[PDB]
Amino acid sequence: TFVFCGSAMATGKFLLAYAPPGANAPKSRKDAMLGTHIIWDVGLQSSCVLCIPWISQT
Amino acid sequence: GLPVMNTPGSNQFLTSDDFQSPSAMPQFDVTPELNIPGEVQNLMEIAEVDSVVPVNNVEGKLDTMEIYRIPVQSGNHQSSQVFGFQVQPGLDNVFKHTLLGEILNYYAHWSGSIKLTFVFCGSAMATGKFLLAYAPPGANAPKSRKDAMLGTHIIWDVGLQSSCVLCIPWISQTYTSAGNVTCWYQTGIVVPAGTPTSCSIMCFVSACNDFSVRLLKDTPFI
Amino acid sequence: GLPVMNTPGSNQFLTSDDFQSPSAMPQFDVTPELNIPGEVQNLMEIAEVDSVVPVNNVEGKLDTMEIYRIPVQSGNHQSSQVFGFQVQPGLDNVFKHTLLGEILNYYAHWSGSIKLTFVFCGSAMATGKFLLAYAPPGANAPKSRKDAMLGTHIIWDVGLQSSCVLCIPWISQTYTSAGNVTCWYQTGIVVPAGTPTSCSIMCFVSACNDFSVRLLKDTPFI
Amino acid sequence: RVRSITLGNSTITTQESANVVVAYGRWPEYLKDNEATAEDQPTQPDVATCRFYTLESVTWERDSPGWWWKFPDALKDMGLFGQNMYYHYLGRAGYTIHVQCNASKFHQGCLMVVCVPEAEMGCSQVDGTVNEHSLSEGETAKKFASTSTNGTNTVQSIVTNAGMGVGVGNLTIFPHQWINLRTNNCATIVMPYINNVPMDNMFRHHNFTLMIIPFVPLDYSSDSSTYVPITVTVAPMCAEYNGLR
Amino acid sequence: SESSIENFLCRSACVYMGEYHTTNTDTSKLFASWTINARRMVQMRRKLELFTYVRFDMEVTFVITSKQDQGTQLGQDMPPLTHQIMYIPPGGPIPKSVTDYTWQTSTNPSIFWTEGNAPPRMSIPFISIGNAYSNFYDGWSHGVYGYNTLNHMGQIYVRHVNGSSPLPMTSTVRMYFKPKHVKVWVPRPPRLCQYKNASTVNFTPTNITEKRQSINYIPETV
Repeated sequence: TFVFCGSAMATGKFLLAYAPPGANAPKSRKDAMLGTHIIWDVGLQSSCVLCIPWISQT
Repeated sequence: GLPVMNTPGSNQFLTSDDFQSPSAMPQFDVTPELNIPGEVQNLMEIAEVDSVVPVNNVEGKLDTMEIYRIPVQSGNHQSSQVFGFQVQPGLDNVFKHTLLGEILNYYAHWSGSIKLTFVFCGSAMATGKFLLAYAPPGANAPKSRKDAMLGTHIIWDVGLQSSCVLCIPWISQTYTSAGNVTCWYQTGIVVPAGTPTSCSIMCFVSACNDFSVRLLKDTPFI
Repeated sequence: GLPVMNTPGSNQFLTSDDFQSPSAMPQFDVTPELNIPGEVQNLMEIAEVDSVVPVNNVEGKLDTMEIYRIPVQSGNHQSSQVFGFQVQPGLDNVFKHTLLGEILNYYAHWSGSIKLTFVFCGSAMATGKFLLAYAPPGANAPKSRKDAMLGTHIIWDVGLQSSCVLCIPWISQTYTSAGNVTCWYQTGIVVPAGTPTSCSIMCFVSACNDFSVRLLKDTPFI
Repeated sequence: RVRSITLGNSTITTQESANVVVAYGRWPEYLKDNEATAEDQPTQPDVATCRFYTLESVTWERDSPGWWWKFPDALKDMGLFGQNMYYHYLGRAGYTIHVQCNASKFHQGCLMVVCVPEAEMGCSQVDGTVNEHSLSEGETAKKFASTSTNGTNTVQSIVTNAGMGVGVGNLTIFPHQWINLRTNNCATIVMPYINNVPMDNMFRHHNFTLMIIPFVPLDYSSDSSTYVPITVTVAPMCAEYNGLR
Repeated sequence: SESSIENFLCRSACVYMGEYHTTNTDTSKLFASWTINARRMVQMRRKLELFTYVRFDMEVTFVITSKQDQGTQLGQDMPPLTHQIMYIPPGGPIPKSVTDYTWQTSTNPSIFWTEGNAPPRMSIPFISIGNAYSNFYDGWSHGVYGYNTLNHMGQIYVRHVNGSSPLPMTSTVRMYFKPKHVKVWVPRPPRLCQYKNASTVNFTPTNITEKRQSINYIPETV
């Protein structure tokens, strides 16, 4: 869960992106847009939620 | 056989006649139709769509985006005019090149009702009041805020509503003999510390369902 | 009597009109029809017949029976190309003068599916394998035996089958933008002692039942 | 009052109070079965074409004329949907486009967001022809200008004529949405596949064009941020290609 | 009712006027030709650009007038003149002289007409392997920007039908064109700038509208 702790007058947009195991991390905003992502407007929502499905260890 | 008699009008070419004609490619089966989205049956479906009015059509800015923005200034000017125009689609420069104006200019007679929408594009901290006034055809435009209050008007608080709507009922065509609309500062705009001072209003025009047109002609623009 | 009015188009001769005409020999009873075998109702009955393709249309042999024979050579060449062409009936030289090509050249638009048959004309002692590969329109022709294997292909063993069949589904007309077909040596040809060394392949083309044509025009050959 | 949406291995977050424009009333769908029964069999990927792709954000400053993108080929480097553009000879698809802003209550401005089919553009030289690079740069946006342009082979990109020779106040005839920083900051447009043939090749034809155009410029005061970011996210819908077997 | 699509588009217009002789020393002045499209008639072009896709049939009527050349020779006694009007579908042979073989191809429909009668007329169906015509194309021909080959509609050619060594004469043809059974898809905004050539959408930047005196100005009421 992500929560924005700014004043109630601030607005803007973030891009939250997820890469699966075995994939490289995106290097730009555009190739992060070309994968799995959500666009988060903090003038509308103060918090965002993500659920990640394939977790194991070594 | 079959005695027959030719009438006047025989063997003439009338440019608007309606007759069956022989096909030059009878043995050709045509491609069947596709169901393409967005089909049109009537031009009044184009005129019932809103489009932005260039209300600020004064010198020096006929080729910029500024032509579309009504300026709201800062400070205390609580009885001055903001804007005013005559409602004359088809003829008047401010309405002439909109989607509604471009259609009406294909016909020599038209009539119906019109819809005007106003939208306030300022910051969410600004508050104030405007007075929107309508004068019918044959009446002079009001000269003050008080006589505009003495006619048909609405008081629009932009701290409560961001948009206002008007429907005008007696529109026809041919020092105008048309109705007019004007806007006045009732209070002035008030802001907190750290917000922009000036701001803008935008106008949208459209037609209402009862609009009719007659006598297709040629348009005067190309 | 009977008031009547002549319309435009009266007393003209339209080359494609369809009117009843007066007979010049009314008192003449015609010979009745005979039931001759082999009657035709439609030109697509001619295009659905196989005909031999001149795949070997290179220099020095455009006037011999050799134009129809694809050469299969002897020895070990088990990754080399045997032949390849683009599938373009009507326009391309190898398909242009067949029974299907000659019909299609009477019409300005056509579309359907096509059938290609390959037949091995060697001795009954010869064995080996070929790889037959199809690339769709908009794709490049394969350059090796391995990337032809990575697409749509069939492996054809001539010691088991003497003939192979292909049906191609998306054919239309207008550095081609058409599909292609290629053939590769998978193994090489193997014979016992006392049999001829070289041999030949033949191609037949035809149309499948769903073939359509439009806009009769004039052919460019006479 | 926040919804969380997952397509594939992607997740984004929107507000449940969103408003959605379905372009002409038509949702996207597959060409059903039997336009071309016999030797025209299609296939559909449905693997990682149905997933959110997020481009780079653009920066809205005080003097920004606008931005435009071409579809497709704004996605020709986007993972699998871009691979399928090279492997297959014909295709088709609809799209869902989300546009979002990040701004405060002390900012102000107004944007039009419009999706225009067949947006054929004019050259800066009247007896000239447009170049392929000047029409698009893929996932990077082209820019409108505030005055009339020059140079060879360039789109004439003065923003009042939108590069098409019309009045820019009349683009509301197309599927569009308004973003007024005062009342909302988001826009969703669902576009179906619109062509005069059922399938087509995806490299030499631009089906539609997404444009974003400020009608009231960004304004701020003393020590607010001097820019506002805009973010675009695209999900392809009901994609379909020619069969390969 | 007058704003329906049929009443707005289905109207006749003169789209081409051409001259041709019976004898000349240029041999291109011996026949007249026209390629069918709706982009060199500026008033029809603009009404057609309000939509993205169109589908219609065509009807063509021909008005033909002749004259003896003022060269020298008088006292003639001539029978009325005959003319041939040939339509070529898309994918047909094009003549290059008036003596060419293509004036006799069985798949080019043709009309034979002699002066004094009613004006000739032919009817062409929707001819396209696509499902609609397009007024706008954001693509490449395969390379020309904005030009797609599905919009081909054919050509018209006109000559005299004399024998050998004819007498000198000059004719003029006017073609009147009319679309019928029309359907349109995806409305667009109206063209605001003047057209510059017949194949592109090129334009010089234009003002949004004309000016007035101030943003408050309303003219004095009568």
